[PDB]
Amino acid sequence: TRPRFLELLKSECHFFNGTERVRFLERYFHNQEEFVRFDSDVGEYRAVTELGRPVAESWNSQKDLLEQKRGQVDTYCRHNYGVVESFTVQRRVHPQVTVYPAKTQPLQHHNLLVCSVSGFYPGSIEVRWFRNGQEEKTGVVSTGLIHNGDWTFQTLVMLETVPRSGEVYTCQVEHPSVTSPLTVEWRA
Amino acid sequence: QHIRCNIPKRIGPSKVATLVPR
Amino acid sequence: EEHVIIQAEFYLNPDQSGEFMFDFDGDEIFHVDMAKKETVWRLEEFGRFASFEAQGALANIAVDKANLEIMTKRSNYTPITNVPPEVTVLTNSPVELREPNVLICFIDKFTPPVVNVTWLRNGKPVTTGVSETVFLPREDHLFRKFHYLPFLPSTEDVYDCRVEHWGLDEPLLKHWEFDA
Ligand SMILES: *[C@@H]1O[C@H](CO)[C@@H](O[C@@H]2O[C@H](CO)[C@@H](O)[C@H](O)[C@H]2NC(C)=O)[C@H](O)[C@H]1NC(C)=O
Ligand SMILES: *[C@@H]1O[C@H](CO)[C@@H](O[C@@H]2O[C@H](CO)[C@@H](O)[C@H](O)[C@H]2NC(C)=O)[C@H](O)[C@H]1NC(C)=O
Ligand SMILES: *[C@@H]1O[C@H](CO)[C@@H](O[C@@H]2O[C@H](CO)[C@@H](O)[C@H](O)[C@H]2NC(C)=O)[C@H](O)[C@H]1NC(C)=O
Repeated sequence: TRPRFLELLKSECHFFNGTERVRFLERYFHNQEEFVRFDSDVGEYRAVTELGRPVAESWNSQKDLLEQKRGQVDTYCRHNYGVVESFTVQRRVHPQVTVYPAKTQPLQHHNLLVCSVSGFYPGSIEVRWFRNGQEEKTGVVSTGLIHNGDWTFQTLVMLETVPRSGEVYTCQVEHPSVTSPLTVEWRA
Repeated sequence: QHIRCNIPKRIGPSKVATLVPR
Repeated sequence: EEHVIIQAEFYLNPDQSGEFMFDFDGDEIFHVDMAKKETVWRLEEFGRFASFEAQGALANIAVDKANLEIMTKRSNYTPITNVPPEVTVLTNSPVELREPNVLICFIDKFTPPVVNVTWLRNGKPVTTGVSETVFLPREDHLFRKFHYLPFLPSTEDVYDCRVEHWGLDEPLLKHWEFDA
């Protein structure tokens, strides 16, 4: 309808090796345009665009403000990591795995073997297809990693193949929730 | 057990709200 | 980076709408319901592991709105450019007849954070058990949003996620049908 005006604020805390290395960023946006920001690596505000120059100047002259911002990596970032660590960083949900035939064309018959991996967390995962014990790579297609928006992920890794009597297929799933690769076999 | 929030800085002292352009 | 926690808030005019939420590696930990001044955790169990004073988010929004007033003036009132969403509809897991599942409508890469979303079954609106998330952040500073609809798979039911955005020339619909 009418013209809209959007103001955005993001306070970011980036962690490397737990809280050993932490980086704080306070970023101000206007209509998708970041104009000014504080980066703990610099210790003061820096304009990102023309609009932010006068802002950076005014804020930077207030040392008491800069001191408080310089302490966020500790009293904000590390502090919050400590609080949510147990149910976020350490959260682990085993994946459910199923293998089933599918068609790349409702016309003919099944010529696609789908390895479905769902309900897992974190998102980091590895899926490999094996035919008669040998990894297959050229005919693999996937939906890629899919986020469900509810602290779970899923992915479909499909093998383009025409099953023949006697063949044995194997889907192998590697994920942080388990200390050994999970496998599901399918026999034609 | 308490999550803290980061507090943004006011760009100016103006406390005026104006109806955005049509 | 092994992990990232983002506190994201925004205010929009003339809609006068604002949101405050915490994101962890792309997922939402909680958001604040402005009107109720209550902390809404994404997963029920979280409220037993931590706490957040919702009152603080209201104070933050007040500042963000004040900054919007000033920056709208200093930027000579240049309006935000509409960016149309990309919609995807998929199920929570492989579908099986008569086995409870969930349809998910994933709206991504759009701005401003305003959209009309409707779940349609066989062409008729459905609201039974539908849920949704607030507007989630992206690294490119656009927005993401999820809509859910628990359903009972059948070869007799067709579904569509109808999405409306000011950057879209016409209502966008995504179809889904059981694969028999
Ligand atoms: C990874 O982070 C750890 C801290 O969590 C860094 O420090 C190590 O800390 C452990 C005990 O917490 C000590 O036993 C090690 O001696 C520390 N590292 C060393 C050899 O100084 C660790 O350095 C980080 N990893 C790297 C190499 O970046
Ligand atoms: C947006 O800012 C620009 C430049 O600051 C304005 O451009 C012209 O501004 C002069 C006065 O400085 C006016 O006399 C002209 O009518 C403006 N021309 C146009 C239409 O760009 C511009 O007016 C500002 N946007 C508006 C319409 O408020
Ligand atoms: C969501 O739907 C509402 C209601 O249909 C849209 O509001 C209407 O927008 C049209 C412009 O195409 C106006 O002519 C009407 O006057 C509006 N109705 C009223 C009174 O609000 C709204 O634009 C939609 N929002 C989005 C983001 O698509």
